[PDB]
Amino acid sequence: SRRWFHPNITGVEAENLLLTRGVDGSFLARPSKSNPGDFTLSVRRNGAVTHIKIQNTGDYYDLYGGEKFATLAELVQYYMEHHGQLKEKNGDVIELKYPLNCADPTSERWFHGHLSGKEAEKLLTEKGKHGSFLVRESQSHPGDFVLSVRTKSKVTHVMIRCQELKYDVGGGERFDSLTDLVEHYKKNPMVETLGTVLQLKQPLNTTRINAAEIESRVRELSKGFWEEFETLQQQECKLLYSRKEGQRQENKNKNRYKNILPFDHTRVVLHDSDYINANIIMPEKKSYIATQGCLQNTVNDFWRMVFQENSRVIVMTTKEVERGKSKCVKYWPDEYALKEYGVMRVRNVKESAAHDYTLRELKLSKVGQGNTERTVWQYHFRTWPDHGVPSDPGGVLDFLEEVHHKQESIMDAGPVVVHCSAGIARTGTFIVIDILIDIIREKGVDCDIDVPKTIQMVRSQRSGMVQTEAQYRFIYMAVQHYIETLQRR
Repeated sequence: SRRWFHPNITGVEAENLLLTRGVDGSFLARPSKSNPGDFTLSVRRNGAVTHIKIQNTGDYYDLYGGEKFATLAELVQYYMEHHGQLKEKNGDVIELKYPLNCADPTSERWFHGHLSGKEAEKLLTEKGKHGSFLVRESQSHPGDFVLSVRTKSKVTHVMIRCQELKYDVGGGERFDSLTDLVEHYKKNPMVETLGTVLQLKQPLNTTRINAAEIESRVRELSKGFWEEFETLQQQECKLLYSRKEGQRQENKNKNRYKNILPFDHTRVVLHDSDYINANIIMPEKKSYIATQGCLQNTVNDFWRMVFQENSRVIVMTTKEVERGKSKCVKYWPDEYALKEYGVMRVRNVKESAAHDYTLRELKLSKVGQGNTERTVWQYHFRTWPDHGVPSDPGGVLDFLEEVHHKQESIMDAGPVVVHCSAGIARTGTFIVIDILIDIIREKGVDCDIDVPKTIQMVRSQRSGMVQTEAQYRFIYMAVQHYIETLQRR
Protein backbone atom coordinates (compact mmCIF):
# COMPACT_ATOMS: atom_id res chain seq x y z
CA SER A 1 0.00 0.00 0.00
CA ARG A 2 0.98 3.67 -0.35
CA ARG A 3 2.48 3.67 3.13
CA TRP A 4 3.66 7.27 2.73
CA PHE A 5 0.09 8.50 2.27
CA HIS A 6 -1.90 9.93 5.20
CA PRO A 7 -5.67 10.11 4.52
CA ASN A 8 -7.11 12.00 7.54
CA ILE A 9 -4.40 14.47 8.44
CA THR A 10 -3.95 18.25 8.36
CA GLY A 11 -1.03 20.43 7.27
CA VAL A 12 -0.21 21.34 10.87
CA GLU A 13 -0.24 17.73 12.09
CA ALA A 14 1.85 16.67 9.11
CA GLU A 15 4.55 19.10 10.22
CA ASN A 16 4.40 17.80 13.78
CA LEU A 17 4.83 14.24 12.51
CA LEU A 18 7.85 15.10 10.33
CA LEU A 19 9.31 17.33 13.05
CA THR A 20 8.94 14.58 15.70
CA ARG A 21 9.34 11.20 13.95
CA GLY A 22 10.89 12.30 10.67
CA VAL A 23 14.40 13.42 9.72
CA ASP A 24 15.80 15.56 6.92
CA GLY A 25 14.69 13.82 3.71
CA SER A 26 11.46 12.55 5.28
CA PHE A 27 8.24 12.94 3.28
CA LEU A 28 4.53 12.09 3.18
CA ALA A 29 1.61 12.85 0.89
CA ARG A 30 -1.88 13.90 1.94
CA PRO A 31 -5.16 15.01 0.41
CA SER A 32 -5.50 18.78 0.46
CA LYS A 33 -8.25 20.02 2.75
CA SER A 34 -8.09 23.53 1.24
CA ASN A 35 -8.59 22.05 -2.21
CA PRO A 36 -11.06 19.29 -3.14
CA GLY A 37 -9.25 16.79 -5.36
CA ASP A 38 -5.78 18.28 -4.85
CA PHE A 39 -2.91 16.89 -2.75
CA THR A 40 0.18 18.01 -0.84
CA LEU A 41 3.72 16.70 -0.56
CA SER A 42 5.06 17.57 2.88
CA VAL A 43 8.84 17.27 2.80
CA ARG A 44 11.28 17.88 5.63
CA ARG A 45 14.46 19.74 4.75
CA ASN A 46 16.96 21.51 6.99
CA GLY A 47 14.93 20.83 10.13
CA ALA A 48 11.91 22.53 8.52
CA VAL A 49 8.94 21.44 6.38
CA THR A 50 7.67 22.53 2.95
CA HIS A 51 4.31 21.70 1.43
CA ILE A 52 4.37 21.24 -2.33
CA LYS A 53 1.01 21.53 -4.10
CA ILE A 54 -0.06 18.63 -6.28
CA GLN A 55 -2.99 19.59 -8.42
CA ASN A 56 -5.38 17.30 -10.22
CA THR A 57 -6.32 19.19 -13.38
CA GLY A 58 -8.91 16.47 -14.09
CA ASP A 59 -6.63 14.86 -16.69
CA TYR A 60 -3.48 14.19 -14.64
CA TYR A 61 -1.46 15.17 -11.57
CA ASP A 62 0.48 18.46 -11.89
CA LEU A 63 3.39 18.92 -9.44
CA TYR A 64 4.34 22.55 -8.78
CA GLY A 65 8.07 22.87 -9.49
CA GLY A 66 8.00 19.38 -10.96
CA GLU A 67 6.45 17.33 -13.75
CA LYS A 68 3.04 15.83 -14.58
CA PHE A 69 2.05 12.26 -13.65
CA ALA A 70 -0.64 9.61 -13.94
CA THR A 71 -0.51 8.49 -10.29
CA LEU A 72 0.82 9.74 -6.96
CA ALA A 73 2.72 6.46 -6.68
CA GLU A 74 4.44 7.05 -10.01
CA LEU A 75 5.19 10.57 -8.80
CA VAL A 76 6.96 9.47 -5.62
CA GLN A 77 8.77 6.68 -7.47
CA TYR A 78 10.10 9.20 -9.97
CA TYR A 79 11.61 11.56 -7.39
CA MET A 80 12.65 8.80 -4.98
CA GLU A 81 15.11 7.54 -7.59
CA HIS A 82 15.97 7.91 -11.29
CA HIS A 83 15.77 11.62 -12.09
CA GLY A 84 15.51 12.75 -8.47
CA GLN A 85 15.17 16.36 -9.65
CA LEU A 86 12.60 18.13 -7.48
CA LYS A 87 13.42 21.83 -7.17
CA GLU A 88 12.16 25.08 -5.70
CA LYS A 89 11.84 28.10 -8.06
CA ASN A 90 15.20 29.24 -6.64
CA GLY A 91 16.65 26.06 -8.15
CA ASP A 92 17.54 24.24 -4.93
CA VAL A 93 16.96 20.50 -4.62
CA ILE A 94 14.19 18.99 -2.51
CA GLU A 95 15.08 15.40 -1.72
CA LEU A 96 12.63 12.60 -1.02
CA LYS A 97 14.60 10.02 0.95
CA TYR A 98 12.49 8.48 3.68
CA PRO A 99 8.77 7.71 3.33
CA LEU A 100 6.98 8.39 6.62
CA ASN A 101 4.50 5.56 6.99
CA CYS A 102 0.93 6.02 8.19
CA ALA A 103 -0.50 4.03 11.12
CA ASP A 104 -4.10 4.95 10.24
CA PRO A 105 -5.64 1.88 8.51
CA THR A 106 -8.90 3.51 7.31
CA SER A 107 -8.71 3.22 3.50
CA GLU A 108 -7.39 -0.30 3.69
CA ARG A 109 -9.61 -2.84 1.96
CA TRP A 110 -9.53 -5.20 4.94
CA PHE A 111 -10.32 -2.58 7.57
CA HIS A 112 -13.98 -2.19 8.55
CA GLY A 113 -13.65 -0.16 11.75
CA HIS A 114 -16.80 -0.06 13.87
CA LEU A 115 -18.58 -3.30 12.95
CA SER A 116 -20.11 -6.18 14.89
CA GLY A 117 -18.93 -9.78 14.89
CA LYS A 118 -22.40 -10.87 13.84
CA GLU A 119 -22.33 -8.40 10.98
CA ALA A 120 -18.78 -9.36 10.05
CA GLU A 121 -19.70 -13.05 10.10
CA LYS A 122 -22.61 -12.37 7.77
CA LEU A 123 -20.37 -10.68 5.19
CA LEU A 124 -17.68 -13.37 5.33
CA THR A 125 -20.35 -16.01 4.96
CA GLU A 126 -21.97 -14.88 1.73
CA LYS A 127 -19.35 -12.53 0.25
CA GLY A 128 -16.31 -14.64 1.03
CA LYS A 129 -14.09 -17.47 -0.12
CA HIS A 130 -11.15 -19.32 1.41
CA GLY A 131 -8.67 -16.67 2.52
CA SER A 132 -11.15 -13.80 2.90
CA PHE A 133 -10.41 -11.63 5.92
CA LEU A 134 -11.22 -8.35 7.62
CA VAL A 135 -10.28 -6.33 10.67
CA ARG A 136 -12.91 -4.68 12.86
CA GLU A 137 -12.91 -2.86 16.17
CA SER A 138 -13.71 -4.94 19.23
CA GLN A 139 -17.15 -4.16 20.58
CA SER A 140 -16.15 -6.27 23.57
CA HIS A 141 -12.64 -5.07 24.58
CA PRO A 142 -12.44 -1.40 23.44
CA GLY A 143 -9.21 -0.25 21.78
CA ASP A 144 -8.48 -3.80 20.61
CA PHE A 145 -9.42 -5.22 17.21
CA VAL A 146 -10.55 -8.50 15.75
CA LEU A 147 -9.17 -10.24 12.70
CA SER A 148 -11.81 -12.41 11.11
CA VAL A 149 -10.76 -15.09 8.63
CA ARG A 150 -12.72 -17.44 6.37
CA THR A 151 -11.33 -20.89 5.53
CA LYS A 152 -16.71 -27.70 5.47
CA SER A 153 -15.98 -23.97 5.67
CA LYS A 154 -15.43 -21.87 8.78
CA VAL A 155 -14.82 -18.36 10.07
CA THR A 156 -12.17 -17.71 12.72
CA HIS A 157 -11.76 -14.75 15.04
CA VAL A 158 -8.39 -13.71 16.44
CA MET A 159 -8.00 -10.99 19.05
CA ILE A 160 -5.58 -8.21 18.25
CA ARG A 161 -4.41 -6.48 21.40
CA CYS A 162 -3.44 -2.81 21.46
CA GLN A 163 -0.88 -2.42 24.23
CA GLU A 164 1.08 0.82 24.63
CA LEU A 165 0.63 1.84 20.96
CA LYS A 166 1.70 -1.55 19.52
CA TYR A 167 -0.37 -4.39 18.12
CA ASP A 168 -0.09 -8.13 18.65
CA VAL A 169 -2.26 -11.23 18.29
CA GLY A 170 -1.52 -12.31 21.86
CA GLY A 171 2.03 -13.55 21.41
CA GLY A 172 5.26 -13.09 19.48
CA GLU A 173 6.12 -9.87 17.69
CA ARG A 174 4.54 -6.51 18.52
CA PHE A 175 3.84 -4.26 15.54
CA ASP A 176 3.69 -0.49 15.08
CA SER A 177 0.60 -0.40 12.88
CA LEU A 178 -2.24 -2.77 12.01
CA THR A 179 -0.87 -2.71 8.46
CA ASP A 180 2.47 -4.10 9.70
CA LEU A 181 0.69 -6.88 11.55
CA VAL A 182 -1.48 -7.82 8.56
CA GLU A 183 1.42 -7.92 6.09
CA HIS A 184 3.38 -10.12 8.47
CA TYR A 185 0.60 -12.65 8.87
CA LYS A 186 -0.22 -12.61 5.17
CA LYS A 187 3.39 -13.61 4.66
CA ASN A 188 3.73 -15.72 7.80
CA PRO A 189 0.30 -17.39 8.25
CA MET A 190 -0.91 -18.33 11.73
CA VAL A 191 -1.49 -22.04 12.20
CA GLU A 192 -3.79 -23.97 14.52
CA THR A 193 -2.55 -26.65 16.88
CA LEU A 194 -5.01 -28.89 15.06
CA GLY A 195 -3.27 -27.96 11.83
CA THR A 196 -5.46 -25.36 10.13
CA VAL A 197 -3.63 -22.54 8.32
CA LEU A 198 -5.11 -19.08 8.76
CA GLN A 199 -4.31 -17.88 5.25
CA LEU A 200 -4.90 -14.22 4.43
CA LYS A 201 -5.28 -14.32 0.63
CA GLN A 202 -7.46 -11.27 -0.06
CA PRO A 203 -9.54 -8.71 1.84
CA LEU A 204 -13.28 -9.30 1.93
CA ASN A 205 -14.95 -7.70 -1.12
CA THR A 206 -17.40 -4.95 -0.21
CA THR A 207 -17.71 -3.30 -3.62
CA ARG A 208 -19.01 -6.08 -5.85
CA ILE A 209 -22.76 -5.69 -6.22
CA ASN A 210 -25.51 -7.24 -8.22
CA ALA A 211 -26.39 -5.00 -11.17
CA ALA A 212 -30.06 -5.15 -10.15
CA GLU A 213 -29.53 -3.37 -6.81
CA ILE A 214 -27.33 -0.67 -8.32
CA GLU A 215 -29.81 2.02 -7.27
CA SER A 216 -29.62 1.08 -3.61
CA ARG A 217 -25.82 1.18 -3.62
CA VAL A 218 -25.75 4.58 -5.35
CA ARG A 219 -28.11 5.79 -2.66
CA GLU A 220 -25.59 4.72 0.02
CA LEU A 221 -22.56 6.27 -1.67
CA SER A 222 -24.39 9.54 -2.29
CA LYS A 223 -25.41 9.84 1.38
CA GLY A 224 -19.38 7.22 0.28
CA PHE A 225 -17.97 7.71 -3.21
CA TRP A 226 -15.01 9.47 -1.63
CA GLU A 227 -14.10 6.54 0.61
CA GLU A 228 -14.39 4.01 -2.21
CA PHE A 229 -12.27 6.06 -4.57
CA GLU A 230 -9.52 6.69 -1.97
CA THR A 231 -9.31 2.97 -1.20
CA LEU A 232 -8.85 2.42 -4.94
CA GLN A 233 -5.96 4.94 -5.00
CA GLN A 234 -4.27 3.21 -2.06
CA GLN A 235 -3.77 0.24 -4.38
CA GLU A 236 -1.70 2.02 -6.99
CA CYS A 237 1.55 0.91 -5.37
CA LYS A 238 0.67 -2.59 -6.60
CA LEU A 239 0.85 -1.26 -10.17
CA LEU A 240 4.35 0.21 -10.53
CA TYR A 241 5.36 -1.65 -13.72
CA SER A 242 8.21 -0.87 -16.09
CA ARG A 243 7.86 1.97 -18.58
CA LYS A 244 11.42 1.79 -19.87
CA GLU A 245 10.68 1.98 -23.58
CA GLY A 246 8.86 5.29 -23.16
CA GLN A 247 11.91 6.69 -21.38
CA ARG A 248 14.27 6.02 -24.28
CA GLN A 249 15.81 9.27 -25.53
CA GLU A 250 14.57 8.61 -29.09
CA ASN A 251 10.97 8.23 -27.87
CA LYS A 252 10.79 11.26 -25.59
CA ASN A 253 9.33 13.72 -28.09
CA LYS A 254 6.75 11.06 -28.94
CA ASN A 255 5.05 11.66 -25.59
CA ARG A 256 2.64 14.49 -24.86
CA TYR A 257 3.88 14.48 -21.27
CA LYS A 258 7.33 13.15 -20.54
CA ASN A 259 6.40 11.06 -17.49
CA ILE A 260 3.05 9.73 -18.63
CA LEU A 261 4.24 6.57 -20.39
CA PRO A 262 2.86 3.18 -21.57
CA PHE A 263 3.61 0.07 -19.51
CA ASP A 264 6.16 -2.01 -21.48
CA HIS A 265 4.18 -5.21 -21.12
CA THR A 266 1.04 -3.77 -22.78
CA ARG A 267 2.40 -1.05 -25.11
CA VAL A 268 1.50 -1.15 -28.78
CA VAL A 269 4.64 -2.24 -30.60
CA LEU A 270 4.70 -0.82 -34.13
CA HIS A 271 6.31 -3.11 -36.70
CA ASP A 272 7.69 -2.15 -40.16
CA SER A 273 10.65 3.32 -35.15
CA ASP A 274 8.46 1.00 -33.04
CA TYR A 275 7.13 3.34 -30.35
CA ILE A 276 3.79 4.89 -29.65
CA ASN A 277 2.21 6.10 -26.41
CA ALA A 278 -0.63 3.57 -26.36
CA ASN A 279 -1.59 0.40 -24.51
CA ILE A 280 -3.79 -2.53 -25.38
CA ILE A 281 -6.57 -2.96 -22.86
CA MET A 282 -8.12 -6.42 -22.47
CA PRO A 283 -10.91 -6.96 -19.88
CA GLU A 284 -10.51 -9.87 -17.41
CA LYS A 285 -14.20 -10.20 -26.20
CA LYS A 286 -14.08 -6.57 -27.30
CA SER A 287 -10.66 -5.06 -26.57
CA TYR A 288 -9.32 -1.50 -26.56
CA ILE A 289 -6.32 0.60 -27.27
CA ALA A 290 -5.91 3.59 -24.96
CA THR A 291 -3.73 6.36 -26.30
CA GLN A 292 -2.95 10.05 -25.93
CA GLY A 293 -4.21 12.60 -28.46
CA CYS A 294 -1.91 13.02 -31.45
CA LEU A 295 1.19 15.18 -31.64
CA GLN A 296 2.04 16.72 -35.03
CA ASN A 297 5.08 14.42 -35.18
CA THR A 298 3.07 11.30 -34.24
CA VAL A 299 0.16 11.37 -36.72
CA ASN A 300 1.81 8.92 -39.13
CA ASP A 301 2.42 6.61 -36.16
CA PHE A 302 -1.24 6.86 -35.18
CA TRP A 303 -2.34 5.56 -38.56
CA ARG A 304 0.35 2.90 -38.67
CA MET A 305 -1.07 1.65 -35.39
CA VAL A 306 -4.65 1.78 -36.63
CA PHE A 307 -3.70 -0.15 -39.76
CA GLN A 308 -1.52 -2.65 -37.90
CA GLU A 309 -4.01 -3.43 -35.14
CA ASN A 310 -6.92 -3.68 -37.60
CA SER A 311 -8.97 -1.11 -35.73
CA ARG A 312 -12.16 -0.13 -37.47
CA VAL A 313 -13.59 2.16 -34.80
CA ILE A 314 -11.92 5.20 -33.20
CA VAL A 315 -13.36 7.02 -30.24
CA MET A 316 -12.25 10.60 -29.81
CA THR A 317 -13.37 11.94 -26.44
CA THR A 318 -11.98 15.47 -26.74
CA LYS A 319 -13.83 18.17 -28.72
CA GLU A 320 -12.23 20.37 -31.43
CA VAL A 321 -10.21 22.94 -29.39
CA GLU A 322 -12.16 23.18 -26.12
CA ARG A 323 -10.89 26.73 -25.43
CA GLY A 324 -7.32 27.88 -26.08
CA LYS A 325 -5.72 24.46 -25.70
CA SER A 326 -4.31 21.82 -28.05
CA LYS A 327 -5.79 18.47 -26.96
CA CYS A 328 -5.25 16.72 -30.30
CA VAL A 329 -3.73 17.67 -33.62
CA LYS A 330 -6.35 17.16 -36.35
CA TYR A 331 -5.32 13.82 -37.89
CA TRP A 332 -8.13 13.29 -40.38
CA PRO A 333 -8.94 15.01 -43.69
CA ASP A 334 -11.70 17.53 -44.27
CA GLU A 335 -14.91 16.03 -45.57
CA TYR A 336 -14.59 14.69 -49.16
CA ALA A 337 -10.85 15.33 -48.99
CA LEU A 338 -8.15 12.72 -49.29
CA LYS A 339 -4.78 12.94 -47.52
CA GLU A 340 -1.57 11.00 -47.13
CA TYR A 341 0.22 10.60 -43.79
CA GLY A 342 3.50 8.83 -44.49
CA VAL A 343 2.76 5.42 -46.05
CA MET A 344 -0.90 5.61 -45.00
CA ARG A 345 -3.69 7.22 -46.95
CA VAL A 346 -7.02 8.44 -45.56
CA ARG A 347 -10.06 9.68 -47.42
CA ASN A 348 -12.81 11.39 -45.47
CA VAL A 349 -15.87 9.90 -47.19
CA LYS A 350 -18.66 11.48 -45.14
CA GLU A 351 -19.51 13.25 -41.89
CA SER A 352 -22.75 12.91 -39.93
CA ALA A 353 -23.37 15.35 -37.09
CA ALA A 354 -25.34 14.05 -34.15
CA HIS A 355 -26.07 16.24 -31.15
CA ASP A 356 -23.48 14.75 -28.82
CA TYR A 357 -21.04 13.59 -31.46
CA THR A 358 -19.79 13.61 -35.03
CA LEU A 359 -19.26 10.55 -37.16
CA ARG A 360 -16.60 10.49 -39.88
CA GLU A 361 -16.48 7.56 -42.28
CA LEU A 362 -12.87 7.24 -43.22
CA LYS A 363 -11.16 5.01 -45.76
CA LEU A 364 -7.71 3.81 -44.71
CA SER A 365 -5.07 2.01 -46.74
CA LYS A 366 -1.38 1.58 -47.32
CA VAL A 367 0.03 3.41 -50.28
CA GLY A 368 0.79 1.12 -53.24
CA GLN A 369 -1.67 -1.55 -52.14
CA GLY A 370 -5.31 -0.81 -52.98
CA ASN A 371 -6.35 -4.20 -51.56
CA THR A 372 -5.47 -3.10 -48.00
CA GLU A 373 -8.30 -0.56 -47.92
CA ARG A 374 -10.71 -0.67 -44.95
CA THR A 375 -13.35 1.68 -43.54
CA VAL A 376 -12.58 3.21 -40.15
CA TRP A 377 -15.37 4.93 -38.24
CA GLN A 378 -14.28 7.87 -36.13
CA TYR A 379 -16.73 8.69 -33.37
CA HIS A 380 -16.00 12.23 -32.19
CA PHE A 381 -17.73 12.96 -28.89
CA ARG A 382 -18.28 16.74 -28.74
CA THR A 383 -20.25 17.69 -25.62
CA TRP A 384 -17.91 16.71 -22.80
CA PRO A 385 -17.72 19.78 -20.53
CA ASP A 386 -14.45 21.69 -20.03
CA HIS A 387 -14.81 21.06 -16.31
CA GLY A 388 -16.17 18.06 -14.45
CA VAL A 389 -18.48 15.54 -16.14
CA PRO A 390 -21.78 15.62 -18.02
CA SER A 391 -24.75 16.21 -15.73
CA ASP A 392 -26.59 13.36 -17.45
CA PRO A 393 -24.94 10.13 -18.69
CA GLY A 394 -27.52 9.54 -21.45
CA GLY A 395 -25.51 11.19 -24.23
CA VAL A 396 -22.51 9.05 -23.29
CA LEU A 397 -24.59 5.88 -23.04
CA ASP A 398 -26.18 6.54 -26.42
CA PHE A 399 -22.76 7.28 -27.90
CA LEU A 400 -21.29 3.98 -26.66
CA GLU A 401 -24.28 1.96 -27.77
CA GLU A 402 -23.66 3.23 -31.31
CA VAL A 403 -19.92 2.52 -31.06
CA HIS A 404 -20.71 -0.93 -29.80
CA HIS A 405 -23.03 -1.80 -32.65
CA LYS A 406 -20.64 -0.44 -35.23
CA GLN A 407 -17.90 -2.58 -33.72
CA GLU A 408 -20.21 -5.59 -33.52
CA SER A 409 -21.30 -5.29 -37.17
CA ILE A 410 -17.76 -5.34 -38.54
CA MET A 411 -16.43 -8.88 -38.83
CA ASP A 412 -13.10 -9.65 -37.13
CA ALA A 413 -12.33 -6.05 -36.21
CA GLY A 414 -9.37 -5.16 -34.02
CA PRO A 415 -9.41 -3.06 -30.84
CA VAL A 416 -11.54 0.01 -30.48
CA VAL A 417 -9.23 3.01 -30.32
CA VAL A 418 -10.06 5.49 -27.58
CA HIS A 419 -8.16 8.69 -26.97
CA CYS A 420 -8.20 11.96 -25.07
CA SER A 421 -5.53 14.51 -24.05
CA ALA A 422 -3.11 12.29 -22.07
CA GLY A 423 -5.20 9.19 -22.72
CA ILE A 424 -5.82 8.27 -19.09
CA ALA A 425 -8.81 10.28 -17.75
CA ARG A 426 -11.83 10.45 -20.10
CA THR A 427 -10.20 7.57 -21.99
CA GLY A 428 -10.36 5.61 -18.74
CA THR A 429 -13.92 6.71 -17.99
CA PHE A 430 -15.32 5.69 -21.41
CA ILE A 431 -13.47 2.37 -21.45
CA VAL A 432 -14.58 1.28 -17.97
CA ILE A 433 -18.19 2.33 -18.61
CA ASP A 434 -18.09 0.34 -21.82
CA ILE A 435 -16.66 -2.74 -20.11
CA LEU A 436 -19.29 -2.59 -17.36
CA ILE A 437 -22.19 -2.16 -19.80
CA ASP A 438 -20.76 -4.95 -21.97
CA ILE A 439 -20.99 -7.35 -19.02
CA ILE A 440 -24.58 -6.29 -18.30
CA ARG A 441 -25.46 -6.32 -22.00
CA GLU A 442 -24.36 -9.94 -22.27
CA LYS A 443 -25.26 -11.40 -18.87
CA GLY A 444 -28.36 -9.38 -17.92
CA VAL A 445 -29.04 -7.58 -14.63
CA ASP A 446 -28.62 -10.65 -12.44
CA CYS A 447 -24.86 -10.25 -12.72
CA ASP A 448 -22.06 -9.12 -10.42
CA ILE A 449 -20.20 -5.93 -11.14
CA ASP A 450 -17.36 -4.39 -9.17
CA VAL A 451 -16.47 -0.88 -10.34
CA PRO A 452 -13.24 -0.46 -8.34
CA LYS A 453 -11.95 -3.93 -9.24
CA THR A 454 -12.66 -3.21 -12.89
CA ILE A 455 -10.74 0.06 -12.75
CA GLN A 456 -7.87 -1.73 -11.00
CA MET A 457 -7.65 -4.38 -13.74
CA VAL A 458 -7.56 -1.68 -16.38
CA ARG A 459 -5.04 0.34 -14.38
CA SER A 460 -2.74 -2.65 -14.48
CA GLN A 461 -2.73 -2.18 -18.29
CA ARG A 462 -2.39 1.61 -18.61
CA SER A 463 -1.22 4.00 -15.85
CA GLY A 464 -3.82 5.78 -13.76
CA MET A 465 -6.93 5.22 -15.87
CA VAL A 466 -9.79 7.36 -14.47
CA GLN A 467 -8.46 10.45 -12.71
CA THR A 468 -11.13 11.97 -10.46
CA GLU A 469 -13.88 11.17 -7.97
CA ALA A 470 -16.32 12.93 -10.31
CA GLN A 471 -15.32 10.43 -13.00
CA TYR A 472 -15.68 7.59 -10.51
CA ARG A 473 -19.20 8.72 -9.57
CA PHE A 474 -20.08 9.31 -13.22
CA ILE A 475 -19.16 5.71 -14.01
CA TYR A 476 -21.61 4.60 -11.32
CA MET A 477 -24.27 6.98 -12.65
CA ALA A 478 -23.72 5.72 -16.18
CA VAL A 479 -24.19 2.09 -15.20
CA GLN A 480 -27.27 2.86 -13.13
CA HIS A 481 -28.78 4.74 -16.07
CA TYR A 482 -28.14 1.82 -18.40
CA ILE A 483 -29.69 -0.66 -15.94
CA GLU A 484 -32.79 1.49 -15.43
CA THR A 485 -33.34 2.29 -19.10
CA LEU A 486 -33.25 -1.44 -19.75
CA GLN A 487 -35.37 -2.88 -16.96
CA ARG A 488 -38.05 -0.64 -18.46
CA ARG A 489 -38.05 -3.08 -21.42
